[PDB]
Amino acid sequence: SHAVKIYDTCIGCTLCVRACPTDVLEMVPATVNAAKQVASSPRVEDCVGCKRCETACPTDFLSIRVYLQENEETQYSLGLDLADWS
Amino acid sequence: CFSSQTCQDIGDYLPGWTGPLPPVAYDFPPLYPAPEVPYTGYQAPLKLM
Amino acid sequence: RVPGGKRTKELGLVVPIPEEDGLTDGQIAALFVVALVVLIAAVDLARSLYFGLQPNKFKTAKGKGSITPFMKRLIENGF
Amino acid sequence: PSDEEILAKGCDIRVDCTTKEQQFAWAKAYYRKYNQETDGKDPKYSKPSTGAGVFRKFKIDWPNPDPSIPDTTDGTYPIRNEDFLPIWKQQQEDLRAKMKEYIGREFTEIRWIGDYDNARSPYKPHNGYY
Amino acid sequence: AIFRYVNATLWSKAGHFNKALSKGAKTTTWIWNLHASAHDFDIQQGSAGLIARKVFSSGLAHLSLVFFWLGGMHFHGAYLSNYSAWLKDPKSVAPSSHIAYSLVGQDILNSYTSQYFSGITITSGFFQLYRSEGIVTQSQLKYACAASLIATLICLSGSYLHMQLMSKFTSFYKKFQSLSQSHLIIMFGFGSVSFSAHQIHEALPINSLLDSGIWDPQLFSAILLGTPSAITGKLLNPSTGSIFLSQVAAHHLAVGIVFITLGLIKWCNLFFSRNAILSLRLAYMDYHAQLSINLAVWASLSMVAAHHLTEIPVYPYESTDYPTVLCLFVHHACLSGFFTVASGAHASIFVIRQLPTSEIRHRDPIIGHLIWVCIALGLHSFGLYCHNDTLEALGRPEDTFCDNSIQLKPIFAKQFLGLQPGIEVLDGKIVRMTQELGTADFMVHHIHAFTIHVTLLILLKGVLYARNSRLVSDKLELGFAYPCDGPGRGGTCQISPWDHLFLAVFWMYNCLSVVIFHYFWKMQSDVWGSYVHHSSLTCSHYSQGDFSVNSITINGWLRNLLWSEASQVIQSYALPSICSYGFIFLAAHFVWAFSLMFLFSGRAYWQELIESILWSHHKLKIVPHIQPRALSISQGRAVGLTHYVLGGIGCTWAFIISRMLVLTT
Ligand code: CLA
Ligand code: CLA
Ligand SMILES: CC1=C(C#C/C(C)=C/C=C/C(C)=C/C=C/C=C(C)/C=C/C=C(C)/C=C/[C@@]23O[C@]2(C)C[C@@H](O)CC3(C)C)C(C)(C)C[C@H](O)C1
Ligand SMILES: CC1=C(/C=C/C(C)=C/C=C/C(C)=C/C=C/C=C(C)/C=C/C=C(C)/C=C/C2=C(C)CCCC2(C)C)C(C)(C)CCC1
Ligand SMILES: CC1=C(C/C=C(\C)CCC[C@H](C)CCC[C@H](C)CCCC(C)C)C(=O)c2ccccc2C1=O
Repeated sequence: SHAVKIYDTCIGCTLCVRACPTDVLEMVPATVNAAKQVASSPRVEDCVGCKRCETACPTDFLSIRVYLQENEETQYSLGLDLADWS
Repeated sequence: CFSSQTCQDIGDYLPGWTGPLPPVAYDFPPLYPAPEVPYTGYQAPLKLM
Repeated sequence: RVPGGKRTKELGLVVPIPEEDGLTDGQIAALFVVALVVLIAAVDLARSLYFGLQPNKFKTAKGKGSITPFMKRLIENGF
Repeated sequence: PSDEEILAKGCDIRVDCTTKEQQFAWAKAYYRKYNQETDGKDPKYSKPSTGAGVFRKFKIDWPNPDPSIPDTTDGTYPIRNEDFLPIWKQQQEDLRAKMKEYIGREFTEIRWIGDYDNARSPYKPHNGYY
Repeated sequence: AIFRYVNATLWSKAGHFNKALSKGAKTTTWIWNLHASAHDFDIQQGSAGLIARKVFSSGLAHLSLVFFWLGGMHFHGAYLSNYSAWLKDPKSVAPSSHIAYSLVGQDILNSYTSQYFSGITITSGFFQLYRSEGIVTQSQLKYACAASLIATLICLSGSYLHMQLMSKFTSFYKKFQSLSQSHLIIMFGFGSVSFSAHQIHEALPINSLLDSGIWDPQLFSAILLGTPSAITGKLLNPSTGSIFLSQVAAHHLAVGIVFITLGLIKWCNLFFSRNAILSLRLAYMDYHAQLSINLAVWASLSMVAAHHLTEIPVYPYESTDYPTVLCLFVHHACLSGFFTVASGAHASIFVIRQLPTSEIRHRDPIIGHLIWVCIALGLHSFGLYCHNDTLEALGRPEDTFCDNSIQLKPIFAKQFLGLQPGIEVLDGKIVRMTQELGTADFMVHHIHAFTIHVTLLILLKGVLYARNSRLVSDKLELGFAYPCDGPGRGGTCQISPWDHLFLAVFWMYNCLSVVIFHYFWKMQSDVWGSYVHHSSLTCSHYSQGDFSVNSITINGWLRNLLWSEASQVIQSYALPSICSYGFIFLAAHFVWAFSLMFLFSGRAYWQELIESILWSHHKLKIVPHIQPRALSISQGRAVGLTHYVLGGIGCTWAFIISRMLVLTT
């Protein structure tokens, strides 16, 4: 699976969460920024690696980073449809 | 009439045909008489012949 | 030969062929014996490379390990 | 001398054949003896099949053959509709004579850049309308 | 109707049409997007009425452009051409309405065409077209040019007017029944009848006089006079080597009558199976659906034109004008391919913007079987060539697929003309000759089928998987032209219908290049050439009939067609006639190679290089406020594709035209 990390530069605009195609991310309460919320990545097992969160991130450099891990590819991260590894 | 049979003539293709026009035994006469003696700027009607 | 080279045809270059093969069956057999020894050693080496180092050996293997005095001197000298 | 004795003596730079001319003479003798100009491939594979007038030899289209392709295998193509050419020449000559008589004067070559008055124009001719 | 709203104020805004370009010129990507979306009237600011306005007015403006081009052609023929010399003696003088300057030694390009004329030999067949039309005077050509210019002005005025005449209530463009009926009865039926009238009344007497040899002004200013009872096409004009123009006029009269009859039966509702097409009628009332259908129709008609303009001779002396016939075939084949890939593109756009038809719901079997047929066709067809190569190299011709060896006879390729035995000749040239099909024709035709099927596979996959797929389920949300969906799910590169076209264009170009090479080599080897003397002639062909013996191997194609026949273009530098063709050969090679830059590289390298370069500009205080950017991914693909196709087409163009020009002169 890929690694989706969030950094404190986050401003809690929720655009990453809204752009998530498989609902990997969710906003959580925080005090670091004025919006009082920061995106989290609890369901990183479903991350496919499309980097749409990264596309939608406003900050100067991304407060959300998706690191691709081709060696640890799973069926959920590969979006397998015709074949099942479960 | 296309591949096994080599039809050389229009008569072969369509029975009873021998030329560009259909084989009608009617000679189409002129609907109106023509001037025996012409005049400058006449442009007599063309003939399909 | 049916040469296809312009220079070969022009200069009459030839590929001379011997009347008898250079090596005999016994010589080829000896070379193949050496090659077989190489192959056995190479299979052993490939197995060793595949399995890598075994740090568990100190638990069961015979002996108490040994470092050559020159290796000890190198270690003391350092890098 | 001759290739047989040249090859019998043989060439060896180390001992006697220190002469490049002798070396290449022996090489030429060996070449003539052991090399062939061509592999000897059958000439048939080089001959054309289509467009050379020898198509019928191969029997490629035997079932319901195409009439337009000549049956002769000599490699020559007859001219299609030969009989019409004399007829066409006669028709065109007859039409030429007919139009010559109809006009009443010799045909005059048209000018690409020239200007001609219309035969029915009401004004006096400037350039002959023909 | 209100023309007070057309002002030049918007001319300097440069991006008003697209709302996404409101933040003008923050980067060079803005310039590129402006150009890319200039003519995408659907996504532009306004309404559906405005979209229709723009579509119709742009069609009229392009009509005016084409009329201007035709008028320029007529003017060049009239004033900058040797049409007079060609008309009096077509064989001796090559057509040339093209003259070059003497700027830098550039006068070398002009070549001997006549005693008093030097220029560039044209290959469009315009001289033959004029001769068929009966145009034999500079005055006639000048008035044709004047008519074309007047039509250009009229079309320009019509576009400008219709930009405001049509309002939001305008609906005449949605009256498909009226549109089709009018086009079928008037534009096609009445048009064909009127052109038959024109032929009968103007071209037939002039052409008959020209065939006879009469050049008298009074004569230039009795149908079926010379045509025998022989079937049309079975007997060519002995003095011109083309179908009788009276037969052509009768054809046009019959075609116009048939079109009028079809329109009238449709008007009377005689056609009954409306329900079988009602689904398409409801679904495909869209701009892009109609554009795709029309593009495919015109592509197929262009291919049929390419085949017929050569196989069936109708223009005077075009049969013996070998460069003309070759160039016409190649040009129309290329247009066929381009318009077919265009039809695929706009089918994909229609699927994206509108609801698709129900054949998309079993798309997996369709594309799966197409994939299988493509694989099997390619394997067999190309592996026969590879087998021939390998076996011939090994020295076993008896094991290869050829007429002498194992032979693959095209049993289904059967005659239908029923022509008489022999060939038709005209002044030392073979105007018409039957093409004899064998193993080489079988193999090349199956190669053609393979390439066509692979191009169709790419286009159909793009069309059917445009809305969604197993990989990505929101491709509809992504749109039509996007680079990817991300590196995820393994990587979603080129999943868009735009990229499917970007690949189908490569495959169409490959198919058309093979088709061009097949036509060129087959015609040179087995059809074209001269003859040496009931009489029997031995026909000396330009390529010496080597297609049937050498085309069976890829090495034969490489040697006897590319290398052997590139002697003219490769050795064209000293020759005044074709030095330009040699230089264009070289430059097209350069451009094709230069395209690989964009086809292989990626955006990020160039963006980083641009930033490193911009460091120095900033250091020296050269600050471009339209910040430089690397070309987008889709733009890089488009640029690479354009340069690739242009370079390949230019190489083929120069090679074939140089060969033909040298051989015929
Ligand atoms: C200044 C350059 C120039 C100009 C202005 C023209 C103008 C014209 N040529 Mg062309 N021509 C040129 C150079 C030029 N030519 C050269 C260098 C040659 C080689 C000798 C020719 C050979 C030639 C022939 C043989 C003919 C013409 C014709 C024409 C007319 C066609 C209308 C037209 O272009 O539509 C616009 C068309 C296009 C934009 C075509 C685009 C796609 C082409 C076909 C792709 C082919 C490859 C391409 C040429 C090179 C790619 C590589 C390159 C980037 C390095 C027009 C008068 C025809 C005619 O009827 O003339 C009266 C004609 O028969 N020309
Ligand atoms: C794989 C697909 C394919 C394609 C795209 C083409 C394309 C072409 N073939 Mg055909 N051809 C095919 C297969 C194909 N062929 C096969 C398998 C054979 C048998 C070896 C032939 C034998 C053949 C000959 C002898 C000739 C052509 C020719 C042609 C041309 C069309 C005109 C014609 O006569 O077609 C005829 C098409 C056929 C005879 C094939 C029929 C369609 C398929 C095979 C039906 C199979 C369906 C079946 C019910 C179920 C199969 C189930 C599966 C699990 C096994 C064109 C280049 C002609 C040509 O122009 O040659 C120069 C020609 O002379 N083909
Ligand atoms: C077992 C046993 C006992 C015993 C015993 C006894 C007496 C055993 C005797 C064994 C004996 C007498 C064994 C000979 C072998 C000969 C060989 C392998 C020769 C190979 C030769 C080779 C491989 C040569 C090959 C070639 O080079 C050649 C020649 C030519 C070259 O062109 C190349 C080649 C490669 C082709 C004890 C001591 C009595 C009691 C104990 O308790 C148990
Ligand atoms: C350019 C070009 C081309 C070509 C084109 C063409 C050539 C087309 C056609 C065109 C045409 C050729 C058209 C036609 C038209 C015609 C018409 C449209 C007509 C109409 C008619 C009418 C309208 C009638 C009227 C009338 C009269 C006469 C009077 C009274 C009666 C009536 C009303 C009936 C192509 C495609 C290749 C593309 C490229 C280039
Ligand atoms: C080279 C390259 C670039 C860099 C190329 C750029 C930025 C193009 C430069 C544009 C110039 C400024 C346009 C002006 C036109 C030329 C300078 C004209 C030259 C004409 C000669 C005859 C002199 C990309 O950005 C790129 C992006 C994605 C895939 C591949 C590539 C790619 O291959």
